[PDB]
Amino acid sequence: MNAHFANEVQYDLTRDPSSPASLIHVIISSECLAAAGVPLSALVRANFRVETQTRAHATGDCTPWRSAFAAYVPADAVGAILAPVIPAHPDLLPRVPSAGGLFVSLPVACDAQGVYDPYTVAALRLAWGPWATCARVLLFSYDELVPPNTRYAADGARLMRLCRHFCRYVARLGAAAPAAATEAAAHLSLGPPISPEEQLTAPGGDTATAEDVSITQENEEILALVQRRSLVEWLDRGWEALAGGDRPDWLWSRRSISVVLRHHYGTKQRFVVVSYENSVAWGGRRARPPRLSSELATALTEACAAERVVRPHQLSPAAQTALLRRFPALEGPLRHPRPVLQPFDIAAEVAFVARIQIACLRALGHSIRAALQGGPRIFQRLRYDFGPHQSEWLGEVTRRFPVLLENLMRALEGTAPDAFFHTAYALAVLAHLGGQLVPLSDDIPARFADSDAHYAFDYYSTSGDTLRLTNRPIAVVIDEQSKCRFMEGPHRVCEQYLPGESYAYLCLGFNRRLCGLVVFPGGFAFTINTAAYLSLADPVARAVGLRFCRGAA
Amino acid sequence: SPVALYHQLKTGLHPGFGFTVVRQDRFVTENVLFSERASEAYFLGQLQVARHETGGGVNFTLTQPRGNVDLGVGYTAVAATGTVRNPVTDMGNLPQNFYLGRGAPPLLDNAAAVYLRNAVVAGNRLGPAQPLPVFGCAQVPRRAGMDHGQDAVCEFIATPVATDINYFRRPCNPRGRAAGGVYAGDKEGDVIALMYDHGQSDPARPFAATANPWASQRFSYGDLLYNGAYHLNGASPVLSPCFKFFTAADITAKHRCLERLIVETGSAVSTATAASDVQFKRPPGCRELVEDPC
Amino acid sequence: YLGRGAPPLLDNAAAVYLRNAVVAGNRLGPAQPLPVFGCAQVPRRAGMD
Amino acid sequence: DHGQSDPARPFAATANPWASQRFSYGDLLYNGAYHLNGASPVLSPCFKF
Amino acid sequence: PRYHLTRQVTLTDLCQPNAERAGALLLALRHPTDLPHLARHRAPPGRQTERLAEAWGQLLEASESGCARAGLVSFNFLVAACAAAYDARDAAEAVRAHITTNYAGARLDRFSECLRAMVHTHVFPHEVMRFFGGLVSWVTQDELASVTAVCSGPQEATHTGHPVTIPACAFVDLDAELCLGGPGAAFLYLVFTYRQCRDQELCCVYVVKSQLPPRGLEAALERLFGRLRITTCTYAAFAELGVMPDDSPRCLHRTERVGVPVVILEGVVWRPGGWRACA
Amino acid sequence: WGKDHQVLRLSMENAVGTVCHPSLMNIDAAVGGVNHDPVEAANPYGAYVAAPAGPGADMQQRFLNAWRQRLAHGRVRWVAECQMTAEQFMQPDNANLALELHPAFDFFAGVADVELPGGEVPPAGPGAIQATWRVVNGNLPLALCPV
Amino acid sequence: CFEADIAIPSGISRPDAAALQRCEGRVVFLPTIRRQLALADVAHESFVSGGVSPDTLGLLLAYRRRFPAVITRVLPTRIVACPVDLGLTHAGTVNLRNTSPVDLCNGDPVSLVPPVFEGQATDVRLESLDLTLRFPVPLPTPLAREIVARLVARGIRDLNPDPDLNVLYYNGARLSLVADVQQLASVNTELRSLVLNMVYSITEGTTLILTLIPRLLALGYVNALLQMQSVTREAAQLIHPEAPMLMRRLPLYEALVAWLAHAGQLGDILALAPAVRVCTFDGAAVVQSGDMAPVIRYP
Amino acid sequence: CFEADIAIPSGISRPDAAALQRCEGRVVFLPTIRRQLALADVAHESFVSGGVSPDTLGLLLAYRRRFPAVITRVLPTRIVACPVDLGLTHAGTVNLRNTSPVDLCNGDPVSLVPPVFEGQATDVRLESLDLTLRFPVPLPTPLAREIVARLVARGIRDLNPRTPGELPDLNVLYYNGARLSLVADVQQLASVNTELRSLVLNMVYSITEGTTLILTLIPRLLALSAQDGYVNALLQMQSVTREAAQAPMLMQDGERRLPLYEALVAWLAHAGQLGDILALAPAVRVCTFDGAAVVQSGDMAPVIRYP
Repeated sequence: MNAHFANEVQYDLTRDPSSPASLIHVIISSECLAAAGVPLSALVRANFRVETQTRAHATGDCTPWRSAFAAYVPADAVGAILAPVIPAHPDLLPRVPSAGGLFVSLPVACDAQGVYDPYTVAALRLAWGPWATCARVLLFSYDELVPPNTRYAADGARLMRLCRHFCRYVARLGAAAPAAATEAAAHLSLGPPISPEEQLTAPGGDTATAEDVSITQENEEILALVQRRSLVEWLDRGWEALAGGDRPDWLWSRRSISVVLRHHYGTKQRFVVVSYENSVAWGGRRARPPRLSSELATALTEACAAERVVRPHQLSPAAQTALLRRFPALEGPLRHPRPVLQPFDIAAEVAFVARIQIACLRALGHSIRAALQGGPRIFQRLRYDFGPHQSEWLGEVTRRFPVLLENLMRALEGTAPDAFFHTAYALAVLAHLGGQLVPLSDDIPARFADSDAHYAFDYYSTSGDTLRLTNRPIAVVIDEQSKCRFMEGPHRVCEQYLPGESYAYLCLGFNRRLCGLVVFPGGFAFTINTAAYLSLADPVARAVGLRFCRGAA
Repeated sequence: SPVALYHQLKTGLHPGFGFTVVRQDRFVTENVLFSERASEAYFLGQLQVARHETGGGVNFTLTQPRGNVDLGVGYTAVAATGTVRNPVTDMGNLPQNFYLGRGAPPLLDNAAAVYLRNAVVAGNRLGPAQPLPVFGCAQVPRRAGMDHGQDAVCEFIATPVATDINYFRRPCNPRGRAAGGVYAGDKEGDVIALMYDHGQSDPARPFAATANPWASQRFSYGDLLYNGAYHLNGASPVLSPCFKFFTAADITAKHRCLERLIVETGSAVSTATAASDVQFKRPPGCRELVEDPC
Repeated sequence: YLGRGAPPLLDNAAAVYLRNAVVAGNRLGPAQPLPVFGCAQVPRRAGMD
Repeated sequence: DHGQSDPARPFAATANPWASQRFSYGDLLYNGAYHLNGASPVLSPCFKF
Repeated sequence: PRYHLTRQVTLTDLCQPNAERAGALLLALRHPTDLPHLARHRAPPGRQTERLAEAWGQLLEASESGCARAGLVSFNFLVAACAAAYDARDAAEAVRAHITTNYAGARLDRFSECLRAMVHTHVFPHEVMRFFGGLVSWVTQDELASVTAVCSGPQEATHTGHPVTIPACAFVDLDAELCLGGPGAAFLYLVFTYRQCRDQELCCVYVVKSQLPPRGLEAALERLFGRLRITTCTYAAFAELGVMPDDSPRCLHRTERVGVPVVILEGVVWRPGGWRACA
Repeated sequence: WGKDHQVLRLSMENAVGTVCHPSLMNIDAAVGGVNHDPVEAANPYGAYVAAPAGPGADMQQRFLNAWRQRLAHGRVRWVAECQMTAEQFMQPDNANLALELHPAFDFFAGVADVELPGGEVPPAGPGAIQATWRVVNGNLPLALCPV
Repeated sequence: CFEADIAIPSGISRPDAAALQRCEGRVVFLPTIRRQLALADVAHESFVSGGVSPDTLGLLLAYRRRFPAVITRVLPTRIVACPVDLGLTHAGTVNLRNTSPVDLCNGDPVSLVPPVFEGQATDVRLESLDLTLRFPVPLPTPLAREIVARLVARGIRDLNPDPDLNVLYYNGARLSLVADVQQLASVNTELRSLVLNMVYSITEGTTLILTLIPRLLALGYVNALLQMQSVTREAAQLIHPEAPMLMRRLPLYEALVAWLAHAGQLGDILALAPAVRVCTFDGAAVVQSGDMAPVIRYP
Repeated sequence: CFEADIAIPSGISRPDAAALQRCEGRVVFLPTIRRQLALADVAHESFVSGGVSPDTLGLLLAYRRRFPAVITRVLPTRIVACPVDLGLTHAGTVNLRNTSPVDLCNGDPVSLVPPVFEGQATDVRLESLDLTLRFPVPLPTPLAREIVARLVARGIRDLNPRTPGELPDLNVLYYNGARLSLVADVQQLASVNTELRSLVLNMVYSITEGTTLILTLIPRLLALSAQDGYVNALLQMQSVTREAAQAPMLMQDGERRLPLYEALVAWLAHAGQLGDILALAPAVRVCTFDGAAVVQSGDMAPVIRYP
């Protein structure tokens, strides 16, 4: 409720900013979080921070991470706005239950005389704590988010049931209602449960209705020829006696409420688009006339639908430029030689990520061959002494060895890239691409940027299955020989040891110099110059870092 | 579940295991004190007070200083114990309520726990009305009359059914293993070693190690309830009998020089109160001067 | 500038330019300047000979 | 502190800027916190100043 | 000099201390014939300032001033007249069964209208009806009054403590603040909590219980309230009722003089204090 | 007997106010305090869930050959079917004595970090000591509940 | 009590002696609390602070600085005053002379400036040794805080001209603030410096806050809660004042202390704290002008 | 006095018993009114909150909700303290010790400030009873109100960096001469934030409707600047008033409310109270009987009641 309201106070800022904006209330329910990869137990444990940034589709940069609000309430999230709960009177409005989730309204990039740009994505991020393992990223385009109109027609049946349920509560309870409540009941009688899901599933919405007055005035005319204080002010005392206070949270539960259902293009899910009456946000009936225009969502479609152009790079050359004579911001996704974001695709932000997943693995895979060109001499790099029968364990490590380096790289393939960005190598490059800026989740310590001797490890399982045994990049300061040393400091098993200290552990560290280590048990380790194989073009990488850096205060 | 175990007992069915009961009666006795002729010192001083005038005169107290030493190198002038007047707190059936205090994460299914909230605390004699605020006691209600004496507290600890009844035909430690700071041999580490390290055997019952491993070991269900470090209760002023047994610090906090051990038994301070309807845990301003061999 | 009874310059660009041009380091120089209620707070130096 | 003047001569801050200031060339040489001289027998007369 | 006497001659049109108890927390009525004027002033013009011109004028109808000015307001006269106002009904209303059977609701009904009318035009009832004391003697005549009810520090509850034992006159009153309990001394205050245009100019009279300084009371006046939902402003004024230098002697009773709940408070340093109303 | 010639009764409905608190399900500090000073590879036959792979037709000959190695290695955590009662209470012959802590739970040496509905052969190595949950009352071992 | 003596100087006339007989029960300010004092510490000529005569600001600096003393019994060769500020609370009953308002049975009266009333009333002059005793006015706390903010508000309309602020009813009486014929032209030149103090502390802070709070909240608990209790109040004041007025951090935060330094001056200057209490015994509860009143020590 | 005692609880370092003798006339913050109390809540370890020690703005907030007490007489068994908040009824004028570099005045109100000075730390250490003692520094109140505005604004510069590193230090003070430098070591945020909000929220209510008419006369201020002395000295150089110079907005409803008079009321309500809501309340006033006009550093000044 109020998380939709307090973000409007951040919409009460900006004044004269760089670009005039809007605000859309978006209610994600339970399974749209659950199918995304959000643990519902950890956010159930009401004001919560959300880091948001917005991304164009065609080209260009992104927004920095904006601290927003949230209200994650397990309830009927549609029904809680519609049938709220007085502490003394929770049966003021009995209802039908539903699913629930986080209450977050989200701002909208517009123009002067705003024509919103579809396919362009605002990116959510829920931060359970500091770490990247305590983080997920969500994708939302304006085609997903913006309906043309709302459905305040469902608000018409709701408001008179409110007056009948003030006529229902006093008659059941009787004289136990105080002196201000025994009045406002019968002032609503002189004027079944409430199912909030029927306001989504009854096919009715908004209409200008000026065409629906002349279509009725010339329809009742023939019938005529043949023949020839309000109720809302008593709702305030309905709340001011049963609650005892004003509660501006409940003040817009009396006014016009539209509850629109939409869907999510990523995981087949549903969610809710909300607009009140008194909201300065989108769909409010107190807002600034320059809002949104559904023109790009009709131009590039119908010029490709009437021409049957299935992909608008197959658009005709006059049919390209005539649209460019109409809407001039489309020179990006039609006339750029190699845009770093792919023009006219749904997974254009996803295909932006998967290249980085590819291009690092070749920078890995041709660097592993580099230090291991021929028969190597690796002799050792750490100090671990043996017992006498302990050397026969390394007799296996001779025999065990070459199957690992496939299966490490197989597992580096085997991870999702969304699950790769929580590992140490995906952030050590960001500590180096910020050096060609503080990367996200602040997993980097304060002293990683001091020397080149501050490495940062991952840990893979040697035997059995070759699997990752960490959540955390474990940054171990390394000193011929050099002994290891940790750094300074909810419980994971393998995080207690030195790198390469014991059997059944593969250790894999990296640097701001991006000269990494592959540490085996027994001191047998070697540097790799992956800096000779990282081929990341800076204009490609500058859309990479800005989506993955954080401006430190 | 705790919900299912609420739902099995009121019907009446043995739920796979058993329990044990630890409680505290209290007995006023008439002791007998023999003395030797010349034991104490007890000198005397001087008597005057002109204190603060409180209205119509201060009214003139006169206090006197004294002081006394133990003029005797041995155990002079000791003590006895012979009669049983009346058992001040009753032999009683009164159970323990853990909903008296805040100690635990509740159920996440909040519909369930509020059902079980009043289901337990329907009408206990130790069941509050208008339950817990943020800071303060639970305010155990007052019944209209009390007849036999102060009320008992019957605290329960889960036991497996398959022990001997031979243990408990003895004055034994109810936790199932000897725990007090008497048996240790002054090697600076044996105290906690007999307490939790069950590699060794019981000092008390040495053919086995414990009698209830759910009550004995570290982080066991016995140890999770009444440990002083965890302090589940601490808001509720109901005195645990089992607080005395289950404290890692306090038994370890004691010395072991025998000269000071026996004389503390002659005048120890209990954790109970003979000025309250239940065993209210001892108010921080009062003295009790109990005997307490336990 | 220890006193304040005099009507100052009307141009502000000459007002607090000529004010701090003199006061800047004087042995009698009003630092943390003249309160409406209070004292001029003459700078006592550390040692006097 | 050269914000306050010389107690010996109040109409001047010091009479020498090169030695009298902190970290100035006089204090660099002759203050014993650095002891540029001294493992040496010869008495620096300026050590007391 | 740790014993004092004060005297004011008024009517028994107000309190009627013969109908009161030996212990009552009397107010004066300073500026008694005031407030036609300040009804017009100090308020924004959307308050229709012709209301208090008649409102107090109906009060003295129930009560010509003469030579015995209207004063010596009881502690009862605000609790029962606000009993229908604040968040206690049928328990604060037992104070009305105390007044009308001993004192009269005719004077209450004109004044409960004033409690919606004084607070209406921003003429707030703090700094009117200033503190007077604990009703020592009642040398009053039949229909007139002459009361000695000493102000002036701790001596009111010593010279009624070496012998009225300072009732709270409602168990709803003496607000049990600081349930976070500890030993010390009690510091008593007189707070008027308001609600402006939400509950239509609410009136409230109750005493707080705290071991807190005046600097630890203003943030204590921002916390613990649910009547913040206003925006005019300047709600929740308070002055010092003084120190009860013992927390041990508070009580819980329902016996007085109609069974009205009542709290015995023995031994009080009556520091008269000062008011504050800004937020 | 009370404090008279009077009888008294203690049921197990007596035990309503103690066993029914929501602290029976409060084992956060238990798993943490036992976790340090780790346990070695306890050849986790019954201490690991495999996700299914392939048809069910050959699934034995997977698991026959997959656990051909760490099955004849040692013993499973249960041997107590041979153990009589109070042979568990004695300090020898039960290394798992310090692992029986809760009436409603189990502490056993399982796999370390691999998420359970996945993989076939877990990486035998360091071990973990976590929980499962005791479901019904019959899961208590037969030296504590006699046959 | 601890009665303190003020020494009468040499040869005065009988009307100068009778001037000492029309002041038995007034209020007297003194710098130090020496058990024998002289008349040189008393007079208005002893209020010079910068070489000129003090204004109502220059008096109210000293009127909050030095110490009140009330003359119980007048004497030849001495002045006996039992001073207020010494003694325990609500002891040592003393007696005052009322001026035109009431001084009701309570009120906690406050000493303040003469020129808020008739300026050459109570400026009693000794003719022989040629000194001036300008006795302060004992006004009770509501009206004393009332009249102090009215003339400085009247000083604004007298500052830069183009209702009438001066009626100000009491509980019964109509209090004529304006003593027109010769006083009000001397009013706006004897509160002359003081009006500038009430103005400059407003023009500085409001033009500082409107470049403070926009410079704040984006340079977060105080952020959203800034306009939480100020919804449609501060943003509305941002809508009203910032439009019809004009619009730098390192001089700004330097100006932050300096304004609030001047603010802490004015709170000690203004608001006229109570020093002595009227809470009498066996009186008519209502004092009239020229009549005595039993006055007790501490608020 | 309404006598309150604090006993010597456990043991004595034999020179440190003399250290309690030379603290006669200092101030103990004891968070109670007791007839007897242990020495554990006395020291700075009790001033330290859960896990963290307060900053010199948090110690203001820590000295908010505790009670100052005057050392009256020092026994080897107890220390008798007089409860400042109540028991200031002293015609004997119970005496205090000035521990401050400023020679004060006669007649100053005296408020208490935590030790923040560069060389008057007031650190006395007890090792038998392991405690740390910070005595407050009694100071004159305008000089006290000149300090608290600096330290919050220094913590206002702890929120935003932006500017180059050469900032005005807020660390040079002025009393008639006497250059003072204080300590700037740590600025805890919540002690800054809650102090900043009341500086915001009070300055909200101190503007009203009739306040807006005064804002018109801002160019009228500089018209007095070049034609007198008093105004030009009143107008500060480091002020926004000289910077903002480079209108009724009619809305007139009723016009019988005295809009200009009502402006100076609520402005004084909150902007008039800015020293005392941020800092401690002054209740100590300089009053010497011998006619001495100043009180030396280290002296025993007689103390009278609330100013």
